[PDB]
Amino acid sequence: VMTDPIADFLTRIRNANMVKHETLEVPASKIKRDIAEILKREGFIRDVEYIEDDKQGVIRVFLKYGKNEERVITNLKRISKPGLRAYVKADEVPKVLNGLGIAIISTSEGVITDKEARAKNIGGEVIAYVW
Amino acid sequence: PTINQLVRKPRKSKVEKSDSPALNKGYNSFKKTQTNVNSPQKRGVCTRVGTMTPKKPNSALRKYARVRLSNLIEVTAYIPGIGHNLQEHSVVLLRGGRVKDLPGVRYHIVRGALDTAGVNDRKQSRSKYGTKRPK
RNA sequence: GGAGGUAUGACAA
RNA sequence: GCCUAAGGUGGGAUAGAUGAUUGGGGUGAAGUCGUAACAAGGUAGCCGUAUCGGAAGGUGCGGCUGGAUCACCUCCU
RNA sequence: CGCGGUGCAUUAGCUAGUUGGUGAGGUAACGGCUCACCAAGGCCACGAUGCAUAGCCGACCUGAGAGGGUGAUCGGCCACACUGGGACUGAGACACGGCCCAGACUCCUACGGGAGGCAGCAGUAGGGAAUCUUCGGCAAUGGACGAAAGUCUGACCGAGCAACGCCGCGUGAGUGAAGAAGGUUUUCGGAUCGUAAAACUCUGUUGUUAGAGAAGAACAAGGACGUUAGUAACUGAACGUCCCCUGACGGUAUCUAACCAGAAAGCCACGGCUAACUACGUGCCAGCAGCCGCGGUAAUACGUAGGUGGCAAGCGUUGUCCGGAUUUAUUGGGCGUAAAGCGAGCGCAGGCGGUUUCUUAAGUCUGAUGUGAAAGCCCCCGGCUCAACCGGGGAGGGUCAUUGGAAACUGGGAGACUUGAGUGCAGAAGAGGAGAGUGGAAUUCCAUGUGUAGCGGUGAAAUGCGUAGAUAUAUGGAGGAACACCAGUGGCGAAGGCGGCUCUCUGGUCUGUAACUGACGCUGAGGCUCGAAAGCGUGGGGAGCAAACAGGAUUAGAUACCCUGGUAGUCCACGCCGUAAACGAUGAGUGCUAAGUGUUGGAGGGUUUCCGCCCUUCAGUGCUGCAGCAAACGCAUUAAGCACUCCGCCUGGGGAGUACGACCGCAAGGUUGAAACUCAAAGGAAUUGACGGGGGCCCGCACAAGCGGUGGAGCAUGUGGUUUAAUUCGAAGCAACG
RNA sequence: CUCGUUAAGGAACUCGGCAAAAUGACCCCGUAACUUCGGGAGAAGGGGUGCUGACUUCGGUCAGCCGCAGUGAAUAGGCCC
Ligand SMILES: [K+]
Ligand SMILES: [K+]
Ligand SMILES: [K+]
Ligand SMILES: [K+]
Ligand SMILES: [K+]
Ligand SMILES: [K+]
Ligand SMILES: [Mg+2]
Ligand SMILES: [Mg+2]
Ligand SMILES: [Mg+2]
Ligand SMILES: [Mg+2]
Ligand SMILES: [Mg+2]
Ligand SMILES: [Mg+2]
Ligand SMILES: [Mg+2]
Ligand SMILES: [Mg+2]
Ligand SMILES: [Mg+2]
Ligand SMILES: [Mg+2]
Ligand SMILES: [Mg+2]
Ligand SMILES: [Mg+2]
Ligand SMILES: [Mg+2]
Ligand SMILES: [Mg+2]
Ligand SMILES: [Mg+2]
Ligand SMILES: [Mg+2]
Ligand SMILES: [Mg+2]
Ligand SMILES: [Mg+2]
Ligand SMILES: [Mg+2]
Repeated sequence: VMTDPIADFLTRIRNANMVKHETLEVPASKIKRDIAEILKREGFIRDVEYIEDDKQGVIRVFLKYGKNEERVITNLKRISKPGLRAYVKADEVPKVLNGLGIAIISTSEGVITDKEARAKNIGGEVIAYVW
Repeated sequence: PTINQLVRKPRKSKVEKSDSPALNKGYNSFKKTQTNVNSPQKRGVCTRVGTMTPKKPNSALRKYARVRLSNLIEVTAYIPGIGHNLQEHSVVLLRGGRVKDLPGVRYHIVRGALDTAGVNDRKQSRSKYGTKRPK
């Protein structure tokens, strides 16, 4: 089934984060790779690695904690559910927590942040906030 | 609900209604139909004047009048104050408002309007109950 | 130690 | 001469007002009759159905625990 | 022509010149616009058709916004002109103040015949809760006509009435006390009305009077001149510069001066929500009341007086709209117990959908251009003594349109892959289902003997059965129904449900296998199917049990519980019914997320002589429990956690699962499914108490064991009634009555 | 007695629409409540019908003509609640 693997990915991250697990493994796709790389280079994750197996490329994540205890991620949320898909313009780009989080957007340029979108004056499909 | 459901049948609001349906309707003798008109007051003819017993926490003789309206809806109202010039066939003016004592009285009678005499020797809250100044 | 099954009483205050 | 509004006739459809009489419903300080439920409510109760009866309700069938009590098995601590 | 904006499916079919075509006609023009002919097509679940409702919009009110509600004044488009139809004229009508005809309605007649149409401005009647003078002028602005003056103009300018609304100013100001009297209150000392007043000083917004007296006016024509291009040439046309005259409002605005504090403040509320407190009268009466609720002899809740508070030429009240109301949740809610998961499944349509190359570009994003009238909202300016208001300029406003790019994502198309889904190989289990037959136990009945007075039943009895041989006892036979042990929060099935045994046929599930297809899947309205028990139809059957019913009892009564009997029914076959506390009171699917423990069916592995034990793993089936969730109870890899797709369902309680309608049904009745009116609660969970014909433990002249009394007599004393002029008043279960 | 016409009216006659009158054939259209779903139903209610030429693909059809009237006479249901 898996009618929303993006949200499954987000929720698996959330669950592991709540139990304070250290790593994850996911049946990956290119959009998941993009999101993982964005989180890697935005500071919500320590590390990410790839695995190539015949059915589908697995992607494994290594999460981040300020201490043994403190979490860097608090919660995520998909907006394009997809039952109601969220397309937005360069002015309607969200600002997650006045800049303390990040919204993840896909545009003509590619999969990017609200920073780059509101700078370039583009918009697109919103697929995830991150508090 | 899912958004598909909300498109297949949208949110249909909680239907509202009035505390005075008798005032929100009219009557034209030509076509003889209820004309829907939002009227604050009305005229009527008292078809009965009497007293009623109120609900349990209270005990009293509450003065009512059953009235025949301009729009041919017959209505029970309350005669506020102390004393009245009212009888059967006495023309009267009616305003809205419950009387929490009896259930079947959604209306009040107005003083100083028509055949209703102004209240006698009421000096405070005087506009209410409709009696001119003592000079 | 704990779980599943096996006659009438006035009204209001 | 064609077309044709109004009109007449006809059987239907549709919406409403009125209608002897009747049906239950709701409200109304101190009317009557029992006491069905709430405790094991004094026959455990309720749900559906049938039937009965002044009225609550009762009885049978099936189901449930939203069942109180003492006595066994299995389970967990 | 695209797109958009209102309710019902208790409205599912609609149309026949309707849909298209070949001709012809016709219109300013396209075309079924119209006629013939040919064909049978066309619209719709993306809501056609029908019913109801409604002018639409800019805009207005509200709101954080999303949105909601309205469509008054001003502007735009549309439609109408007593109702219906038709044309003429004309550039333009199928014509408000035009024609013809039909109808309704009225009017004047000399009674022969005519005439008319205020939803034009005023105005009348009526309706109504209710909203204007039967005014002046064309001076302005605009329009018709005319060469022009000018004529007309209920358009428009103005004035008038209305506190209907918004804005502004008033209704005097300064000084004036331990504080006049009087009102109210009092703890009788005082307190408050209160610097409020009187008094003295000042002012004249305003008002009264008398004088002065704007702008709005531009003009046009006319009297003069001058320039242009037309001229054979002048009048004349166009253009410029002077003279000339024009105001309903109105002798109003406005300004000046004289005078008087003099002529100018009330409404509601004061228990809490809510700012604001006492006195008197009243006594669940009078009355108050937006909600909670006040009032029953000491009312901050009624009424009055005083006092205070909020507003102020207004105040309050009703009615309507929005908000608060996340109380229809897109923003922005929920369904274990409160409202709600259809009883459950099979599946058409739709909604959603694994990874991935290439492609497109419908969605999406984006540049520029155009338009989105004006007025209005908003920003900056400026004039009205400020303000309202008025004017100028700007800004913004579109799920808007054309063109031009990207394409990451969704979608479209051409493929490719296997994890999902399914097929195949091999195995496992099983009250899985339907049909057929067979069984032992027990009851009931019948037969045969033994044996004889009670058996049965109850809290008590009794009805009953039994001496005609009961009960019971032993041997058989008939008949029906259900399957002791095994049997377990064990198994199967989608649910309901399914337990003896064997056979016939058959379904789903699980495990590995990794051969095969290669996203084929999930959900699934509307439909179809199954569906406890009761119940209905037809025919069999009927052992026991048992509604109804009978009788006995009980009871104040007992239409019941108890007893003895006992009919339908329970059972079989078919056909109907289609409801349940149809419950895990938890929709289905997928994924992720501590652990513990048992258990059912397997598989694999490491041992074990095998058995067995251990470790791993799948599919179920229980308990404990971390995180988290939860209003709590409780849930927790069989979620009620985190998430996503779809379906169903809820929007307070009752009325009411009722009525109306439709469908279904042999009927009973089922499915869908409201409103009027009514309440300010209904409800869930949990807590403390109290209670229990609930349990446990304990105690007390509490019972038991006993002794002696009261109640019966007479008297004393007290009490109740009753009589009395009074029989003083109080005391009323224990806890009043020597 | 058996028949036929009748002005205006039209059941006022009468115990009572008795009797008589009216309808009456064929084609086409259309046809309610209720229902045992078969019916009701020939419901009701309407229209047309003659002659002469063209026309069909043989019945419809068009045009014209005549009369108060075209099942031209006779024979044939009155209906509804
Ligand atoms: K059940
Ligand atoms: K209209
Ligand atoms: K018309
Ligand atoms: K008062
Ligand atoms: K039967
Ligand atoms: K107790
Ligand atoms: Mg009881
Ligand atoms: Mg009981
Ligand atoms: Mg009975
Ligand atoms: Mg709001
Ligand atoms: Mg006119
Ligand atoms: Mg207060
Ligand atoms: Mg008052
Ligand atoms: Mg008092
Ligand atoms: Mg519930
Ligand atoms: Mg504009
Ligand atoms: Mg049955
Ligand atoms: Mg638990
Ligand atoms: Mg004793
Ligand atoms: Mg004695
Ligand atoms: Mg004593
Ligand atoms: Mg005659
Ligand atoms: Mg007669
Ligand atoms: Mg006859
Ligand atoms: Mg004939």
